Amino acid sequence: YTEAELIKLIEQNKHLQRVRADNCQLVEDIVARATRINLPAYEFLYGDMLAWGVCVEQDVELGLYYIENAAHQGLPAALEQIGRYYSRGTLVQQDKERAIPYLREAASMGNLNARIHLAELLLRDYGSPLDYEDAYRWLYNSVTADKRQHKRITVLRNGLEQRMPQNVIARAKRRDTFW
Amino acid sequence: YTEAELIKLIEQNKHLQRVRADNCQLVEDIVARATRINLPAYEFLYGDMLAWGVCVEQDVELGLYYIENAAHQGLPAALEQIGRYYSRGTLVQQDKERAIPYLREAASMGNLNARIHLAELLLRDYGSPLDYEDAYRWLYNSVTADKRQHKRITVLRNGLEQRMPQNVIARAKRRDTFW
Amino acid sequence: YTEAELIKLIEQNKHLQRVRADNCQLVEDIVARATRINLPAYEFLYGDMLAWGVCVEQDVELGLYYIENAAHQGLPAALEQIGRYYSRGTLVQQDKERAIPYLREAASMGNLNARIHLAELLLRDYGSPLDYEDAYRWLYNSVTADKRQHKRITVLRNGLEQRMPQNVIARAKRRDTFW
Amino acid sequence: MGKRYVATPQQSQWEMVVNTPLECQLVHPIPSFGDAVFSSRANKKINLDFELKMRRPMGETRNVSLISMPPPWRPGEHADRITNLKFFKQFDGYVGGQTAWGILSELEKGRYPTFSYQDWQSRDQRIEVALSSVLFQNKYNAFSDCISNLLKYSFEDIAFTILHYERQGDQLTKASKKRLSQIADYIRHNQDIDLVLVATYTDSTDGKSASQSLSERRAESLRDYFQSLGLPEDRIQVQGYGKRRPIADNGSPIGKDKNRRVVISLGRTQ
Amino acid sequence: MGKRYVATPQQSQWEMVVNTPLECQLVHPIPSFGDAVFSSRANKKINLDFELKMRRPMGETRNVSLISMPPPWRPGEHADRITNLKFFKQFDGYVGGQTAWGILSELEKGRYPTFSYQDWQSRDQRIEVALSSVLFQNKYNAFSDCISNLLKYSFEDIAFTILHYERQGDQLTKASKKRLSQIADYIRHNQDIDLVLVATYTDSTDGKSASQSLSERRAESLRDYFQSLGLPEDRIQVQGYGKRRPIADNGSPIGKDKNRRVVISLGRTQV
Amino acid sequence: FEDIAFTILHYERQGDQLTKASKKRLSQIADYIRHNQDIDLVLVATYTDSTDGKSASQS
Repeated sequence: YTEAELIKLIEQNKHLQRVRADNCQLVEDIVARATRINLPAYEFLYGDMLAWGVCVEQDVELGLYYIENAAHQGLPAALEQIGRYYSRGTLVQQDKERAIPYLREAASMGNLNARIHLAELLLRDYGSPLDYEDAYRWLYNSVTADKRQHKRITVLRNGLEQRMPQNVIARAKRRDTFW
Repeated sequence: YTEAELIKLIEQNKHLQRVRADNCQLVEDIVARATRINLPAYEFLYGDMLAWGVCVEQDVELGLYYIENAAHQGLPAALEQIGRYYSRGTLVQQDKERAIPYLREAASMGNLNARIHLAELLLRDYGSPLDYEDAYRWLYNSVTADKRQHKRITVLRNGLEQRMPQNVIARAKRRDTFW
Repeated sequence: YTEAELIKLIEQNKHLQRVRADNCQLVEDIVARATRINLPAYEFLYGDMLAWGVCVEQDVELGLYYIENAAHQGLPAALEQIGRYYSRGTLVQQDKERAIPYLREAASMGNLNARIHLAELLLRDYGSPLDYEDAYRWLYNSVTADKRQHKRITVLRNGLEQRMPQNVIARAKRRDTFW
Repeated sequence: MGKRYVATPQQSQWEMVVNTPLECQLVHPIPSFGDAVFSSRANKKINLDFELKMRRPMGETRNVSLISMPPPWRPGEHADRITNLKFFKQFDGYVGGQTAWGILSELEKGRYPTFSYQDWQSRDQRIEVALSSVLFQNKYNAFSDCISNLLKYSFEDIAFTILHYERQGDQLTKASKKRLSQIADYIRHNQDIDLVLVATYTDSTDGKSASQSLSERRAESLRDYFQSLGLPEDRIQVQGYGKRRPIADNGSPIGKDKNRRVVISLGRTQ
Repeated sequence: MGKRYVATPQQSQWEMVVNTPLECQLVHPIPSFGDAVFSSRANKKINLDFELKMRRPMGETRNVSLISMPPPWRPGEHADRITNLKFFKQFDGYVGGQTAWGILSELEKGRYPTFSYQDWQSRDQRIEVALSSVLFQNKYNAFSDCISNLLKYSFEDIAFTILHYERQGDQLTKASKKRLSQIADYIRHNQDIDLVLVATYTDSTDGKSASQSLSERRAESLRDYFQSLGLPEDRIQVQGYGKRRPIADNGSPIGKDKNRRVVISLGRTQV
Repeated sequence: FEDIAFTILHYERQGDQLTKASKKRLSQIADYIRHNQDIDLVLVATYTDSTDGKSASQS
């Protein structure tokens, strides 16, 4: 795999499906690239392979370690995955308040899933109003092509708007924000 | 055209008719003389040609610009034309109080049309009594051969006389005034 | 086209009709001139063609991009185009107060349509009563041969005057010279 | 109760801020509200502007009532309704024409001109603003004196001037010298005039070289005169066009005198 | 007997914190509670913010009642109900529009603007927060003087400017000089701008080389001027185009006047 | 400490300076560090885009 294709597959959540479609012929290459070169895309892929035990044996601790290393280097999907693992209690002990920072960082980097999940957590009182602004900002200038996700984003935006004054809302809609 | 003949045609308001009678064969010469030599008679002629769009295309701004240049150099007919354009709202936004100075200058130079129009504007309260004297003076020693215009001038003179004291009237009739 | 020819075509809102008449032979010429040398008139023409799909495939996003490219150059017609698009909601979300700053620059450049639309928007309460003086000045100094446009400018001037102290109207009517 | 903005006799003061032959400005500070400014300018017509300048700008356009209320120290006198104005949003209140002179007159009688309207900044409640007549008489006399000493022409009346020369000599005619004196007065009293354009040109009687020499000598004399008024040399522009560009029919005695002329054009920075 | 936060006549004080042509700020410290801040800023339109800043932030979003209560030393006077606001969790209380001017007006009349609400930090009991009108009038006069001296335009109004040059020389027209002076005032007082694009053009009178040289000359003159205004060199990006890229018909003097232009674009990022 | 322990900052397209938001976050980090004496380790991992050459990118 090239790095760019692996990154794009990671963002679409089809890296595991692709590796299965290859009948797991590149497993040795993935292991070598992740463990030795420390390529964040390959680190995330190897961590997901170890964690959920596809082809390779199921080693939850080591898989989470390599996912955390991909996050260390800063792969937004890795941060989002760790955040949703903490928020939903998948392979880890459920701690939404611990999930919040990971999701916040992934959202700040540009991960739409992280943005939606963070807004949902905040609307359940699992954070502080001192986030709403940023979260609202991140939900404001976000472009999606899925009508279902678009409706969900609009609903979350209105839910956040019902909780901040006009001063803060004005400041949020009037800031430089990208990704 | 010679300069003197063009000036006399301008004073009679037949320069455009003459140019039409020539079937617009000297248009290039008119353009060259106005734009390059800056001859006030040709500047006024070119401005009228551009403004009302005869033979040449209708360019109101440029025509008024060249008329204003003819006025810059000091052609009395140009000043009178700009004044009556402002007073009647022809090709410009109607502002009689703005028209007044142009008409006043043209009248002071000797333009009979400017004198009559200025007296008419003053008699409609579109100026100040501090003009009447001069205007009255300009209407007093003015010689016309048209009986209709002579009657109009006499009427305007009486209208101005009904508004100034005997002191000012005496001073007005007793001053050096020409053209 | 040379460029002055193209500019004159643009000012008369006939450039797209001109390109249509010429049977779409200028397509690649326009594209190359717009995106290679960045000629503002060619940039505006290309943006218009991309916007409405004239002799090219329609591309609203890039069309507006090239219209903006022309506007930031200084073209009076691109600025008015951007302001009118923002005010009408054509090809973009409707936004009057965003429109006004664009219309102001085109009006200051001499664009009559920008002046008229700026006056119409200000009389509709889409700007602070601090843009009234400039709009009135621009309309007051406007010259036109179309009696419909003349009457429109006069009516808009009266409407603007019905919101100003008349010490501001007098200030709008003052000039730095006799002309 | 209501909010009434007026200067108490210990606070009331009138000032003549601008006292020049080109402008007069009488200012009455209304405490906690702002200023009341009467301005008269050099012009051919009678003009006075009254501006109620407010520290906090006008919130919305409101109908205003102008009354001539008697002061407290005048029992038994009733109030006279003067007129109804309109104060506009984000603009100072303006009264002009005969009503501004009437405000000055009501102040001369010892009364209080009162503007009453509903203030947007004050929860849409009715407020009054009064002009005090205490210490008004002396400043009204000074204002009348300055109005007496105002130029009877404005920048519009002199910005373009055409002067004529005598048949023999380098001197202007009598009327042209009078107009040049008017121009010099306005220039010497106005510091906002930046540009002077001089375009001398003569009759066809002399030779072309002679015409150019006469025109240039006249232009240089006028440039030196304009320098004498205090303008820097980088502002004055002078050009001699000789016997070219005739505005009148050369050959007639009157036409040649017409063409023997100078154009003086002023330009200000308002 | 509930909790009432008000400054006693000996404790009340009003201060002008920010007094600049870009912002005016008036602060009333409410003892044991926090501050009440009136902020006005340079803009094309009337604007006033009232912010009730609390030492202990708002615990829950609550409905707040704004009343114009008479002070104790005014017997026989009833209280005027002004409005109902909503104070939000962990955000400073905000009042804006005509209601903030109404609070200032009720203070100008010797009354106490009182906000009443249920406090989360107080076992959900009703508490009052009042602004004292003692020593207010002098500072209200200073605040209104500051408001009168505010610039009548904001950054949005100077972001994109097309200036014009005269036919002879390298000096800007009168209107262009005025607009440049406005830009200079705002920049002098703000200096936050991070992108200053100065693209100069010329008419078709001179040759290509001469026009390019003149345009670059004027561009660098403007760059030096903007540096003198205090902006760092890195933010300024000047570019001369000479006779290239006309916007008007160079066949008329009006077109040449339109073509001798300079485009100054100011850009900043709030984030 | 949970909100700032991991931070990712961005650089401008041309130059060696951080963006505005990245400088703001760096100021937040500096405040927390200057007020907290218990912070022992700082790990910094800069890396750039592919536009420049590999040696240039490393430099």
